[PDB]
Amino acid sequence: MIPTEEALRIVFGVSKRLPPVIVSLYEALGKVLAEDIRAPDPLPPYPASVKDGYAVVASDGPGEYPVITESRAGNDGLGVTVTPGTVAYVTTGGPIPDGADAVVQVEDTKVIGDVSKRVKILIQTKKGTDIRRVGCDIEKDATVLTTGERIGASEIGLLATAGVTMVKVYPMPIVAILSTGDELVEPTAGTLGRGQIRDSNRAMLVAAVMQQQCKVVDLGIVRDDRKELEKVLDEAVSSGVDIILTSGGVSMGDRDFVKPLLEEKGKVYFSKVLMKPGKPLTFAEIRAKPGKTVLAFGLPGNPVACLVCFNIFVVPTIRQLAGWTSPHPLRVRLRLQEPIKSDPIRPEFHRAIIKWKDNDGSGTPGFVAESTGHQMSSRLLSMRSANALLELPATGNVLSAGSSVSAIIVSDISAFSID
Amino acid sequence: MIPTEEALRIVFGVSKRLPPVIVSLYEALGKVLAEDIRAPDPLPPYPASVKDGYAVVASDGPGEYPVITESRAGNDGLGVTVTPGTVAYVTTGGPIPDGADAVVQVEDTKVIGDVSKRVKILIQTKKGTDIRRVGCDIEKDATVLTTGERIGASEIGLLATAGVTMVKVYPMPIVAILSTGDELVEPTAGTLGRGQIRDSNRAMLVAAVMQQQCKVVDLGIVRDDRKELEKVLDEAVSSGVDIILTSGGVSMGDRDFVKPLLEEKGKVYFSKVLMKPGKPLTFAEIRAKPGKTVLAFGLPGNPVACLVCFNIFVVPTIRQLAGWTSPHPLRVRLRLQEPIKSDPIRPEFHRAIIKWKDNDGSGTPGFVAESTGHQMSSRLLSMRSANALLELPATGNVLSAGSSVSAIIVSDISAFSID
Ligand SMILES: Nc1ncnc2c1ncn2[C@@H]1O[C@H](COP(=O)(O)O)[C@@H](O)[C@H]1O
Ligand SMILES: Nc1ncnc2c1ncn2[C@@H]1O[C@H](COP(=O)(O)O)[C@@H](O)[C@H]1O
Ligand SMILES: [Cl-]
Ligand SMILES: [Cl-]
Ligand SMILES: [Mg+2]
Ligand SMILES: [Mg+2]
Repeated sequence: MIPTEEALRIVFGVSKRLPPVIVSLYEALGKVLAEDIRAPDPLPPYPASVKDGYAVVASDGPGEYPVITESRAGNDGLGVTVTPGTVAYVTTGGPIPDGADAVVQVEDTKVIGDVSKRVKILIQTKKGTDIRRVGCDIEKDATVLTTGERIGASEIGLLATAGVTMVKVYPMPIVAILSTGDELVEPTAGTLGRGQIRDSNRAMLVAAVMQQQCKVVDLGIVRDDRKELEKVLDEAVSSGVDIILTSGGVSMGDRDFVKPLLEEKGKVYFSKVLMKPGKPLTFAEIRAKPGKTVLAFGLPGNPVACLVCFNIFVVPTIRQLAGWTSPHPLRVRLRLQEPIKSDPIRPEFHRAIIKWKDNDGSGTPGFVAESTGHQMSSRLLSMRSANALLELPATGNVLSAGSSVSAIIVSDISAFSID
Repeated sequence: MIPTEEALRIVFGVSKRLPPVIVSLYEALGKVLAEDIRAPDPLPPYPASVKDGYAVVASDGPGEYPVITESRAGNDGLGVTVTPGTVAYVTTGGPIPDGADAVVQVEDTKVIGDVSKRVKILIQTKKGTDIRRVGCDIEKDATVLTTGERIGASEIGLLATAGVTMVKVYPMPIVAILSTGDELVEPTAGTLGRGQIRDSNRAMLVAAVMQQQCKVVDLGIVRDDRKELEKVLDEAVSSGVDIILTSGGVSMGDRDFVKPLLEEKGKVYFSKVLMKPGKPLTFAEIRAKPGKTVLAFGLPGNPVACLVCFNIFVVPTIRQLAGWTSPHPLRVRLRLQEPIKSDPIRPEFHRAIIKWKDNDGSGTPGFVAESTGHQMSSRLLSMRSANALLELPATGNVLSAGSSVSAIIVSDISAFSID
């Protein structure tokens, strides 16, 4: 039995980033860049107006002038030179005609006459005012995005600015998922027979892998039969998947075949971890027959321990495979809203609902946590709405309300319900 | 011109939750529940062993006993009664045979004899030990999920436990997106002609709407022509979409038709907001010809102001339409890593890269922020990697390094890179 910190280190040491692929612009969203992106031209590529108004010769100053051209886009004002004593109408983003060196916004002007157009400039402007010089936002050949950067909406915007519609990125791993047990029935079952339960772990894990943006290979329910589980694992290993997730069949039962089958097919690095909830967790590396590596997690059958192990061990593995330079989850410090008894031997991953408060109890703003209640590993209601795992050390003492603890954030911090 | 707080309030007051729909189990992920979910049977539905070991009569105590049955699943041990002086083998999750009232884990036992099986119980156990009574995790008819609850992986697990494979939920709004401008070209363009730029806002907004899990209707580039924009808007309004996003054509230019076209098709609630970056932002409610409501955001053309307006005003609108009871973004308090000059008139949404530190500068853990640099509205590089918008009030003073500010978190807090 090893501590969770050592188990993570082993997983990180074994897990390798996947080979990069070439995807389309919208397929690149969520993925980590596998190449630098340089701007092929400047932004703006032409001197552009910041305002709707008039392009002027700044040294002319206030006065009445003829409007010699209008410039909004493309070739507007091409070949026209704004000389001292003249102006040109411009819209925001419009190219500045040759000779003009500043822009006066329309609110600082007044149109004069009926009908040949004439305008009164009402202020004294300075050279360069309200003009974006060539490349002031992005210089030609500047690096706008770099390898290792995760692509979000503004990064998609930067790729489109630079005219990149096919992107080199690290792909997401493909994950196979199966459940084990003679007691299981499909979640479509109505009336349950004696000694039956609905398979809940498979759909839970399929959903958790979908939240990580990975393709899922659903291998269904496998019975407690060594030859049948071996066949499904052999098929999963040769199918092309990167990660295999099983649940159940890893405790001390006489028909728990996951651990010995993974020892036979590949290298098992550990099978037991010092933690609450649970204990059994097999991690193995299998080489598929040529040729590639497949990572296997023999997750515990108890629903809570199954999901807690996914959150702590599988999520950073998916991220590492997908090329994330920072795969660790966000850890914050927070205050307890109620007392919690820690375990004397096992450090706990206590499920909690956390929120940011203007006063965390100590007079200053901060995160606070409420327990989800009874933490029994068979009680999936303890995972309901839980957005964090409080890391409670094995002191055996009662941590009182108001004391501070470390907490792992497990669900999108930007989707957090406010206080 | 109105403050951002009033503009949000108007948007919230106009925005209505969409009619609920019935979806499949995996389509329900990410969606808000539109009905309560009750367990049709208890969990476990039979008295279940917590351990791999032996089901005993607790009052027998340590001694040697015959193993009268084996119970792992279904009908194992049906009709067998464990009487005082006998035991039954059990695996974790196995049904407890009639008559047994406790379980002794296999580590507290020893198999005796060769071959009729016999086992030595090594401890004195207490009635009920290591048995999950019927319904101890979930009681029959208990409410496991309620209306207004967002479905994550554990909620999918709870639906599968309860045998629910078709779920009533609030759907995501469908969003139409278009760009405006005679200066625009597609992001596939190579060499740009004079007075041209690649359309970056459309792909940026498509990606931002994909991050919010909404279907996108891409309406392309529309030119600065009143009749053409009217036709595209009329087609978008009658297409069945819930939200229309345009960008550009909302400043003071003589060919900026978005605002007057939205005034003509529906009700414009506001067109100008006191904020940095930007100023123009049109919000309108259109009634489609029978019949349903369509919300329109005339977003600014400047890339930064376009995305900032999406993050602050469009994201909570999508969430409200999708039935979120808490659509507001997460706001935290944090310390500045460097000095920042606030504006004298406009409150700023200053882009920043934030992270949680063990020491935020004041000796206690907390969030800290670095500016993304120059905040010019034309500079999309100021949005690069920005996971927060610092809310800097309009005091005109220099906020020094180490001072505290409010910050809006705009990208998945659980995807935050650690310090
Ligand atoms: N789709 C777009 N992508 C990039 N820049 C844009 C887009 N639409 C408008 N702009 C720019 O944003 C500024 C304001 O646009 P407008 O309100 O149409 O004058 C101008 O500098 C435009 O060139
Ligand atoms: N797919 C599953 N869904 C729900 N419960 C499970 C699943 N697989 C195993 N279990 C339960 O988890 C516990 C441990 O499983 P095992 O390691 O196979 O003994 C038992 O109580 C099982 O009935
Ligand atoms: Cl436990
Ligand atoms: Cl601005
Ligand atoms: Mg089992
Ligand atoms: Mg325009």
